[PDB]
Amino acid sequence: NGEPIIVPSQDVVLGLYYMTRDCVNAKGEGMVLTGPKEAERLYRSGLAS
Amino acid sequence: RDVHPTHYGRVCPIETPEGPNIGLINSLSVYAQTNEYGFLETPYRKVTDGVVTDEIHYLSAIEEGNYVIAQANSNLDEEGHFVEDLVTCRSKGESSLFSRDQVDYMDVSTQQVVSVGASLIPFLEHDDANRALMGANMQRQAVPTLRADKPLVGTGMERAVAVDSGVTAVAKRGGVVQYVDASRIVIKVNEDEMYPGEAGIDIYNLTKYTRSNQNTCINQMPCVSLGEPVERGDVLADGPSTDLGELA
Amino acid sequence: VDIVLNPLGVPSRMNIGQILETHLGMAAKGIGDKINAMLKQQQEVAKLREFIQRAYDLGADVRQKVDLSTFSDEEVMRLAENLRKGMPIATPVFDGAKEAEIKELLKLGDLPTSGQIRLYDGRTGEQFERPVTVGYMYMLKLNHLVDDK
Amino acid sequence: TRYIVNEVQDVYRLQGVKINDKHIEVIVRQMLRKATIVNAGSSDFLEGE
Amino acid sequence: SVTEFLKPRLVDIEQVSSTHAKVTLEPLERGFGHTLGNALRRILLSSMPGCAVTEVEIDGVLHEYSTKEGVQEDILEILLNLKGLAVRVQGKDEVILTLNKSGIGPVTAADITHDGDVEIVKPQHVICHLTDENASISMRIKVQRGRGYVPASTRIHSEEDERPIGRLLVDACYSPVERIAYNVEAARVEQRTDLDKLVIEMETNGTIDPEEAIRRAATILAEQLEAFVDLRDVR
Amino acid sequence: EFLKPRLVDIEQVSSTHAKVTLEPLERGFGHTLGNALRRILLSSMPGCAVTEVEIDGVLHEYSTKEGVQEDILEILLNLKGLAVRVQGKDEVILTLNKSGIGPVTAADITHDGDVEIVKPQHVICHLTDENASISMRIKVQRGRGYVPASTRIHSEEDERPIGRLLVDACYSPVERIAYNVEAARVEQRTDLDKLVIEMETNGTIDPEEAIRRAATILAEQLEAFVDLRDVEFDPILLRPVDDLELTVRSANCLKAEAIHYIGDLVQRTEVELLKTPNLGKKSLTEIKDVLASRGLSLGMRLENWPPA
Amino acid sequence: DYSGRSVITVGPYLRLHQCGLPKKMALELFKPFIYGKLELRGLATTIKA
Amino acid sequence: DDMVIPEKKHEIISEAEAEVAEIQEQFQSGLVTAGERYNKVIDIWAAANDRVSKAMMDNLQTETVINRDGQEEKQVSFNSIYMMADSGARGSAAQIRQLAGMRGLMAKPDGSIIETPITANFREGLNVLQYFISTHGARKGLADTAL
RNA sequence: GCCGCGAUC
Repeated sequence: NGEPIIVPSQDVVLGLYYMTRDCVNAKGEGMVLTGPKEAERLYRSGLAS
Repeated sequence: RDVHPTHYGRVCPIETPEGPNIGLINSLSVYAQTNEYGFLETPYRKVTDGVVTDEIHYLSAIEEGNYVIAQANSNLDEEGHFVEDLVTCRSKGESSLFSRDQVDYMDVSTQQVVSVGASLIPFLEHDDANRALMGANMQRQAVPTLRADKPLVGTGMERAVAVDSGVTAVAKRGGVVQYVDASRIVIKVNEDEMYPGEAGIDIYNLTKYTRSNQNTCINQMPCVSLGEPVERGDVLADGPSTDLGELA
Repeated sequence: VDIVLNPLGVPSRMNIGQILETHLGMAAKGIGDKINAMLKQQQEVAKLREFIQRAYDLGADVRQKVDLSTFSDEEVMRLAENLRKGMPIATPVFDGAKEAEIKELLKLGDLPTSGQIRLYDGRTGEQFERPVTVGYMYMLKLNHLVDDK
Repeated sequence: TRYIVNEVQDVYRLQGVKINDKHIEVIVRQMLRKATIVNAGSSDFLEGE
Repeated sequence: SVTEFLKPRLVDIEQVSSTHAKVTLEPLERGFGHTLGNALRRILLSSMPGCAVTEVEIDGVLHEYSTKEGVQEDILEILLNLKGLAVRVQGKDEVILTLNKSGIGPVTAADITHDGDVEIVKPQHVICHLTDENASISMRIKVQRGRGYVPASTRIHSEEDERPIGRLLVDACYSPVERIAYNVEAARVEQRTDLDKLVIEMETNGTIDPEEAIRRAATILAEQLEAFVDLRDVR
Repeated sequence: EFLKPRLVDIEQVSSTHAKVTLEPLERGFGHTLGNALRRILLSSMPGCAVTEVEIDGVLHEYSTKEGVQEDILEILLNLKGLAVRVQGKDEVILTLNKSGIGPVTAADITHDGDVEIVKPQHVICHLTDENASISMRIKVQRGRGYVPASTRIHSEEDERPIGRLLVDACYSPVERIAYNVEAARVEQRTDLDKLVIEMETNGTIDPEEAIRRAATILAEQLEAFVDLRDVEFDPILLRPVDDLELTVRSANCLKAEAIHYIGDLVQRTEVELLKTPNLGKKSLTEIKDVLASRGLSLGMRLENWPPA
Repeated sequence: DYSGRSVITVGPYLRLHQCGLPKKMALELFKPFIYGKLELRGLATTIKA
Repeated sequence: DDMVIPEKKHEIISEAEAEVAEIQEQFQSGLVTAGERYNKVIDIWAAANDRVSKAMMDNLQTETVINRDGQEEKQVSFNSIYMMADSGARGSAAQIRQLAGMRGLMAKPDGSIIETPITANFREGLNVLQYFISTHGARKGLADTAL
């Protein structure tokens, strides 16, 4: 059918879904940060969810 | 290869081979036996008026299609009457709700439908039927490990599986044990019951490491230490995958 | 923990026996750990007997009428040393422990009622965000070994 | 070809599987050989070639 | 046998540009790769000496949300730009620096008033694109030496709102690490097969070579253990 | 400008349980140090464990002894849990002999020079008749991690006599260790962090010594970071040519062709050396004959050729 | 021949084009290649060695 | 606990039983034929199954309600089972309906459908008859797959 | 050179 047969499933899909979700209130609201690099630093430091 | 509604208490609906032989190889339920002619029966309890008696009548496949048979998971009262005026039942292959005065027979226990292999699955009702099938088939393949380890959560049917399998060593008429060895057990029988003449004691020769048919090892380790009183039917040596007479 | 399983196998195969068994085994092992710690302090026989009695008659109209009053001193200690690894409970096939009974058993052992604990990672030591269901499940080793395959 | 492709895809598409129409038309072509003849003149007469 | 451990020898370093490095160590004993990587990452990320801007003052209105007097960028944008600025100060806790530009043209870090004590590593860094046309922008910044990362939780200084308006609550990234991440793979020596190798990847905001960042993290971690290693020391 | 942690207020709960407190710590260093120390202590800690045993009348682990209540396989499992402390040596031999009625424990092991059995109530076997005896010799070693009996082969360099029983070794005295992070009681400093490390061993190691060992292991591992920088084998070959007892005519021909080594000759296929002057059809057979005696037929192919 | 068979497990550290092969199946599937490389480097002059 | 039980399940089961009793009385009155009552009972049981599955879905989709900076707000729930079902990683709403909602109509001794469905889910228990009835479909599926 | 039997996906 032309669809990519090699596609992540199961734990990979669950991880991507959990990563890309939005919570109404969490650690960090309306914060402005330089870029994707700061997003990893804030999360790995525990200062943001 | 289908589950006829008369496979209720005589043939297990769970335990069966999966791919080729499904529905062609079965397993007798826990309480089932054969007729004098060769038909499978199933115990039931006689119900007179509204109180279920403790008398037990054995019903074949043909006979059970006429009466009205109650449910094992139905509440009772102290004297024996049903707690409701409407009780689920099985009349002729189907199931409906009947009056308390129309009930004619009572299921003996909740383990009646299942076999031995499926009886040792805790929370069986919470499992899917095909997954229960796979678990029941997979239980018959575990290799006995080095040390027996009891199940923290079981179904109480482990003891019956272990005792009646012949794997363990059961004291036929034992009294107080006299000398326990890593390979021998000798018991001096209590005086209250003896065979007159020549007196005598009961000696057990345990079978040490011995090859089994599937190349696995068979071992028997004693339970009693020394001078421990032992009653009739007590288990002394637990075989492979058995802890104190408990299938493990 | 000793074994780590995949949660993704439960909701599609409908093996709710796994989760309930893990919760119930966690409760049983909590009781066993309480008895083991109690034996560690070598407290009086009366207190141990009272605890075993209060842990045996727990349930909801269970048909278990065991009692340690008719149990002498020496067999109580033997029983307690025999079930220090865990109280080996038994739930019959189609009529057994309910969720409320499992929750009461868990609460008796001073354990989280919901059946999930906060698990820390072994490598980075960062607390896992959601609580993880930890319990004692009975794992069998089948007869299909790679050494023969 | 329109009948077979649609009728075959109808069974497939109902169960949510994706099969391209080319793979069904390829098999149809191998079903559409060996014609009969209603004429002659070229060393062929009323035979399936 | 006992007390001896495999030490990493013949490390690999692949420097990219001037702030990107991919360090590699091999071989480490089973389980030591994760320990070393996590410890160094946590130290480099949460507690490292450095400097970043904390307070800005723009002439005009001092509200968090403002019309920005038409500088073609919102004040939120120029606050974002100033956060990424990297500075160096020689032995001063706090210092004030002021920028002023008149005339059309984007503003850079080089246009701040010259101080021999404050060193700018990236003077071409762009802050704003001037107040539209035929206008000027006045902004004074203060930068202080800190540690780790401190978000703009609150000011809690001076009295009432004098300090919050005097600071605008600019986020401070003291630690000079843009991103640190480690990966542990498998390597083998002689007959042994289960050994760990550590791959450290780091990018720096400047003012520090990534080698120097790793060295500082390692030396502070080692000096944190002197009270335990001093008595039981080989030398 | 960083406060240094000091190991203070170490307290002992039981013979195995132990709590070690690290009072002064910075903001985020508590978790880092706790995790590093826990991993180091759980992974690699020196300890003593039984390596191999020798019972008098047994031949293998799958047998039984008359008069004892347990199998030899079981006895090995009760011995595997035996924990000892040895001082100044690594190959201590623990011989025990006991006769009579009742369990045999580690308390009746012969009193060696400097070996402390942590617990003397550790039963290893039971006797069941008056006249049977058990005589065994236990060997304990010192190690760092888990070493299965099957994996090790160097112990088989000298043949093990039939009767030597091999038991797996654990060598790790630390069974469980957990840390906790709280706020320090120092009020002059704004907020300070303290770390307490609950450690549960088998009594073989001192908790303070365990923490010291973990710390020095970590320091030695980190020493490699504080200074980064860094920015023809067969004996039959490689032999003198004049060792194949060749003829006089071949000696000068080889020198002209410069075949000074054996392996150079074996690499020449039969179709090309015949073009050499005055090689000789019968003489060529002689070279083939003597090289066939050594098993070195003409026509092989090598990869690297060192000058020597 | 030159074929093996064993149970499969999961390796998440692998790339998209890599599979973990036991070193016991290797040295048996690639036996003639090993003979050739041993003879090429002069470690074994004869095939029997 | 991740299999959140709907609070309205028992009420709609009771109303379905009341409707079934009413139609049984209608059949006893003699004005309703066997086929009509059988089809009507199948229809009402299917409607009740749809209603219980839907109500479970509303209770489980946005169950988590967390206060924002002001007042209170609701959003998609972080229920682990719901996350596994909605993310498409494994499982589907049809399989979720058998964990918290009722199991529903199921029968294949020959291809017919029993009047009384399985009103118990896997989170709760199943008595002997409900399990024995589900065994028909399970065995039929396992035999069909192999052939 | 198979035939039965059991088992795995």
